[PDB]
Amino acid sequence: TLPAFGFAFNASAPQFASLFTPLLLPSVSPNPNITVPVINDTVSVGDGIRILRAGIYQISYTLTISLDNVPTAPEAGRFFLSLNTPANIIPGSGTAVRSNVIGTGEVDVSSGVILINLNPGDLIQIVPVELIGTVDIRAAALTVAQISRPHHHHHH
Amino acid sequence: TLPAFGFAFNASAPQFASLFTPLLLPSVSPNPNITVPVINDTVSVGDGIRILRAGIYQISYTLTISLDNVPTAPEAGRFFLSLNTPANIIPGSGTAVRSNVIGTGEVDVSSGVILINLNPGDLIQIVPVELIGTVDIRAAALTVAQISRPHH
Amino acid sequence: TLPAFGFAFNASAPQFASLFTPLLLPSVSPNPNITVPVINDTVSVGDGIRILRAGIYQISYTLTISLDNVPTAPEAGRFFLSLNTPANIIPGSGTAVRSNVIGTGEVDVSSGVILINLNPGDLIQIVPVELIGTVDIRAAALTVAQISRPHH
Ligand SMILES: [Au+]
Ligand SMILES: [Au+]
Ligand SMILES: [Au+]
Ligand SMILES: [Au+]
Ligand SMILES: [Au+]
Ligand SMILES: [Au+]
Ligand SMILES: [Au+]
Ligand SMILES: [Au+]
Ligand SMILES: [Au+]
Ligand SMILES: [Au+]
Ligand SMILES: [Au+]
Ligand SMILES: [Au+]
Ligand SMILES: [Au+]
Ligand SMILES: [Ca+2]
Ligand SMILES: [Mg+2]
Ligand SMILES: [Mg+2]
Repeated sequence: TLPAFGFAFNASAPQFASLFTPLLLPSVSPNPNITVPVINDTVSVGDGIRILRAGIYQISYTLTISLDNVPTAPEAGRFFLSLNTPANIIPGSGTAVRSNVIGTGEVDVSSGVILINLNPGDLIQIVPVELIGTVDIRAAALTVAQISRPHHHHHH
Repeated sequence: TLPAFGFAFNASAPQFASLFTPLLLPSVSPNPNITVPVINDTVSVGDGIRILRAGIYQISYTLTISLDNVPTAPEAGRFFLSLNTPANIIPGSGTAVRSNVIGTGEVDVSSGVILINLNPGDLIQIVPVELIGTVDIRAAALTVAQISRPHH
Repeated sequence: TLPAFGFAFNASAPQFASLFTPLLLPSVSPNPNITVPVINDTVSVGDGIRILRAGIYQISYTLTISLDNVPTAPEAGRFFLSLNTPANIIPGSGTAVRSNVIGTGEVDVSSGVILINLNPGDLIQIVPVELIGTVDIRAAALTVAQISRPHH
């Protein structure tokens, strides 16, 4: 039997960040040649990944932000991964972008890899928790993969 | 059997970086609702993770640093994962913050994922290897997960 | 019997970035104490990892760039993972360094972790897609690890 996993991403539909509003992740099919859903025993709900199987899971994400200091400066954001509800942020999952010294252009940020116990129905999402100016998100991607079955629970 | 793994983090207790001093990682329970230790056949020793089972592992870490160019400027830090001793740095595990490159404010960094053979008693730690100014670490997290039993 | 994996890296030989030129990754043994190739059912070809076994994989990379030397005023570099051909860039695999100051030392970037269905003969490489000024790459590492046998 296969590990549970999913990969949901945006590489085509820019979005403006909004405080505690999960980022839109409309695609699950990253292979440009053999284009198939990279999903097993998870569900992509358009703005995140829902867990169906209890277990220990690695979760992580990336964003691309277009920085131009327009219409206002500076343009800055802080993002986390959330469990179930947007304010329910997960430690270790911070990313941050600021236009103050980098200047202009697309900037890419990547979270670390968090290991966390998840249960059926758990919803993982990327949420902005602080914003200054208009944050133009040109790409985002959420990665969920099952490291192991529960290590203290028979079914959990 | 169950893959060996550990997640050791600090989200509660800011620390100043000191050269070749492992970062403090007091917590192992990241889920804010069902709070349980994310530890199987590893030990969280308080400033890193000790390997109890030989195998291939994926190792990675994160840091949050507060840059403000006070009391000295610029503020800069370079960090790497260490094996057993702080001088024994692991390739591909490097992170950096430089206030003259990225500007002041809170910055998050993340290492790549390192695939490495590890043996019982191996201690994985996050160490600063270069510090300019007083480097204020607001958060840190270390990730260790077995991907395979020893291939050879 | 064991998951397919490869770790190919450069900790030793600096290279200049060129547009759509895969980075050189000459080493497969990261453990400084017990130096063994971290390779199982993949091939390190010198500038990437070739897949031999169909499956779902996690792929990611890291680079270190030196802003020392490089007198050029603005320096910027954007990189992706490519599938088979350098122009065939994989979504979610972006990295970027953009500095308006030099002499600031080394800075590290890390991609996210992409989950992707790969087939035998597939070649994963790190490619520069945008370069402003001269980009001195002082280190690079590519991580390939199988997550699952094919699911459909
Ligand atoms: Au499983
Ligand atoms: Au987009
Ligand atoms: Au939906
Ligand atoms: Au559990
Ligand atoms: Au437990
Ligand atoms: Au195992
Ligand atoms: Au930077
Ligand atoms: Au902290
Ligand atoms: Au081995
Ligand atoms: Au190098
Ligand atoms: Au200048
Ligand atoms: Au500096
Ligand atoms: Au497939
Ligand atoms: Ca990363
Ligand atoms: Mg703008
Ligand atoms: Mg300060």
